[PDB]
Amino acid sequence: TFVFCGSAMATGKFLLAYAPPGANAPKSRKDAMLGTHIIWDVGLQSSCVLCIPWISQT
Amino acid sequence: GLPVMNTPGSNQFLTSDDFQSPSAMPQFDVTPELNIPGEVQNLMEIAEVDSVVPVNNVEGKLDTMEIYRIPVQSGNHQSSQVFGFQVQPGLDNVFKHTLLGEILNYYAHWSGSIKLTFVFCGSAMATGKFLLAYAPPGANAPKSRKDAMLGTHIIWDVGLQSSCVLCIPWISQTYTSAGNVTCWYQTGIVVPAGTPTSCSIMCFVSACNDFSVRLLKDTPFI
Amino acid sequence: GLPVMNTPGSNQFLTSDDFQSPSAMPQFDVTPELNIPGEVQNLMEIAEVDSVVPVNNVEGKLDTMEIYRIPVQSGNHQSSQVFGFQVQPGLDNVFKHTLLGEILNYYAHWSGSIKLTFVFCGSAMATGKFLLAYAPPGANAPKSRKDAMLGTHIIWDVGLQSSCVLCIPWISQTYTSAGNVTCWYQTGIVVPAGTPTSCSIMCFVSACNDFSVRLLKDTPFI
Amino acid sequence: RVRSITLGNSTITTQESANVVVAYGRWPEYLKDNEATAEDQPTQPDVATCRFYTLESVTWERDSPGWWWKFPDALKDMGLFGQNMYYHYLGRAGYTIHVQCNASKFHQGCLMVVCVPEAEMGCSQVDGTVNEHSLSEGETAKKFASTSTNGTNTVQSIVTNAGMGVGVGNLTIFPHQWINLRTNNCATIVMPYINNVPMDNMFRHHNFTLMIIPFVPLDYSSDSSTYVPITVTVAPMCAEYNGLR
Amino acid sequence: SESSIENFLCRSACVYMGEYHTTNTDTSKLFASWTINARRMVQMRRKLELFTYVRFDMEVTFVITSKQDQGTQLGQDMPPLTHQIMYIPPGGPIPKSVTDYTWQTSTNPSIFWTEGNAPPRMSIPFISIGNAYSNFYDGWSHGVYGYNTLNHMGQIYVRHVNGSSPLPMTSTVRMYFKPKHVKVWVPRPPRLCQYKNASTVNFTPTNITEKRQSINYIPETV
Repeated sequence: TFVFCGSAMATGKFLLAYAPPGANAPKSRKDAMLGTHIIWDVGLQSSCVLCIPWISQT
Repeated sequence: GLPVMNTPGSNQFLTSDDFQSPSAMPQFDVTPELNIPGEVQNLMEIAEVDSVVPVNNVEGKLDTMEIYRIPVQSGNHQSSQVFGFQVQPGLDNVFKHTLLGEILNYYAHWSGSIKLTFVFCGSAMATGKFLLAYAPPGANAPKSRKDAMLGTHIIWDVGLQSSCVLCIPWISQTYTSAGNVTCWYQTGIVVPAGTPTSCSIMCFVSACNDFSVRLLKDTPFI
Repeated sequence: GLPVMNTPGSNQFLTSDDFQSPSAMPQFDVTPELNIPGEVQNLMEIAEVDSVVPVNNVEGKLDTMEIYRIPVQSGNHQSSQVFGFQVQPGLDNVFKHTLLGEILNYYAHWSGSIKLTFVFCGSAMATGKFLLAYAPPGANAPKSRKDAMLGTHIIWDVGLQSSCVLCIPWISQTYTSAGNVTCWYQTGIVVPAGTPTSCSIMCFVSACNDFSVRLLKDTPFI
Repeated sequence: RVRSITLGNSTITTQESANVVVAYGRWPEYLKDNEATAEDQPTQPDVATCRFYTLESVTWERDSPGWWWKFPDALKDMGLFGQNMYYHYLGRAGYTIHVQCNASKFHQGCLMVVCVPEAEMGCSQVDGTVNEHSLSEGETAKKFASTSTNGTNTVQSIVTNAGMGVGVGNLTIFPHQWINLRTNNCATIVMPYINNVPMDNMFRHHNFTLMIIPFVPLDYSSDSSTYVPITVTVAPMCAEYNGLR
Repeated sequence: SESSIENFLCRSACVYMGEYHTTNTDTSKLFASWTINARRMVQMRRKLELFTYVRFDMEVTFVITSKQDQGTQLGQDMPPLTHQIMYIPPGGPIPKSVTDYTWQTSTNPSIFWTEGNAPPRMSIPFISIGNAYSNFYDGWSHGVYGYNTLNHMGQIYVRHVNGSSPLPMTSTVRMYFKPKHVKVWVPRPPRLCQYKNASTVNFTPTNITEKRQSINYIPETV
């Protein structure tokens, strides 16, 4: 869960992106847009939620 | 056989006649139709769509985006005019090149009702009041805020509503003999510390369902 | 009597009109029809017949029976190309003068599916394998035996089958933008002692039942 | 009052109070079965074409004329949907486009967001022809200008004529949405596949064009941020290609 | 009712006027030709650009007038003149002289007409392997920007039908064109700038509208 702790007058947009195991991390905003992502407007929502499905260890 | 008699009008070419004609490619089966989205049956479906009015059509800015923005200034000017125009689609420069104006200019007679929408594009901290006034055809435009209050008007608080709507009922065509609309500062705009001072209003025009047109002609623009 | 009015188009001769005409020999009873075998109702009955393709249309042999024979050579060449062409009936030289090509050249638009048959004309002692590969329109022709294997292909063993069949589904007309077909040596040809060394392949083309044509025009050959 | 949406291995977050424009009333769908029964069999990927792709954000400053993108080929480097553009000879698809802003209550401005089919553009030289690079740069946006342009082979990109020779106040005839920083900051447009043939090749034809155009410029005061970011996210819908077997 | 699509588009217009002789020393002045499209008639072009896709049939009527050349020779006694009007579908042979073989191809429909009668007329169906015509194309021909080959509609050619060594004469043809059974898809905004050539959408930047005196100005009421 992500929560924005700014004043109630601030607005803007973030891009939250997820890469699966075995994939490289995106290097730009555009190739992060070309994968799995959500666009988060903090003038509308103060918090965002993500659920990640394939977790194991070594 | 079959005695027959030719009438006047025989063997003439009338440019608007309606007759069956022989096909030059009878043995050709045509491609069947596709169901393409967005089909049109009537031009009044184009005129019932809103489009932005260039209300600020004064010198020096006929080729910029500024032509579309009504300026709201800062400070205390609580009885001055903001804007005013005559409602004359088809003829008047401010309405002439909109989607509604471009259609009406294909016909020599038209009539119906019109819809005007106003939208306030300022910051969410600004508050104030405007007075929107309508004068019918044959009446002079009001000269003050008080006589505009003495006619048909609405008081629009932009701290409560961001948009206002008007429907005008007696529109026809041919020092105008048309109705007019004007806007006045009732209070002035008030802001907190750290917000922009000036701001803008935008106008949208459209037609209402009862609009009719007659006598297709040629348009005067190309 | 009977008031009547002549319309435009009266007393003209339209080359494609369809009117009843007066007979010049009314008192003449015609010979009745005979039931001759082999009657035709439609030109697509001619295009659905196989005909031999001149795949070997290179220099020095455009006037011999050799134009129809694809050469299969002897020895070990088990990754080399045997032949390849683009599938373009009507326009391309190898398909242009067949029974299907000659019909299609009477019409300005056509579309359907096509059938290609390959037949091995060697001795009954010869064995080996070929790889037959199809690339769709908009794709490049394969350059090796391995990337032809990575697409749509069939492996054809001539010691088991003497003939192979292909049906191609998306054919239309207008550095081609058409599909292609290629053939590769998978193994090489193997014979016992006392049999001829070289041999030949033949191609037949035809149309499948769903073939359509439009806009009769004039052919460019006479 | 926040919804969380997952397509594939992607997740984004929107507000449940969103408003959605379905372009002409038509949702996207597959060409059903039997336009071309016999030797025209299609296939559909449905693997990682149905997933959110997020481009780079653009920066809205005080003097920004606008931005435009071409579809497709704004996605020709986007993972699998871009691979399928090279492997297959014909295709088709609809799209869902989300546009979002990040701004405060002390900012102000107004944007039009419009999706225009067949947006054929004019050259800066009247007896000239447009170049392929000047029409698009893929996932990077082209820019409108505030005055009339020059140079060879360039789109004439003065923003009042939108590069098409019309009045820019009349683009509301197309599927569009308004973003007024005062009342909302988001826009969703669902576009179906619109062509005069059922399938087509995806490299030499631009089906539609997404444009974003400020009608009231960004304004701020003393020590607010001097820019506002805009973010675009695209999900392809009901994609379909020619069969390969 | 007058704003329906049929009443707005289905109207006749003169789209081409051409001259041709019976004898000349240029041999291109011996026949007249026209390629069918709706982009060199500026008033029809603009009404057609309000939509993205169109589908219609065509009807063509021909008005033909002749004259003896003022060269020298008088006292003639001539029978009325005959003319041939040939339509070529898309994918047909094009003549290059008036003596060419293509004036006799069985798949080019043709009309034979002699002066004094009613004006000739032919009817062409929707001819396209696509499902609609397009007024706008954001693509490449395969390379020309904005030009797609599905919009081909054919050509018209006109000559005299004399024998050998004819007498000198000059004719003029006017073609009147009319679309019928029309359907349109995806409305667009109206063209605001003047057209510059017949194949592109090129334009010089234009003002949004004309000016007035101030943003408050309303003219004095009568």
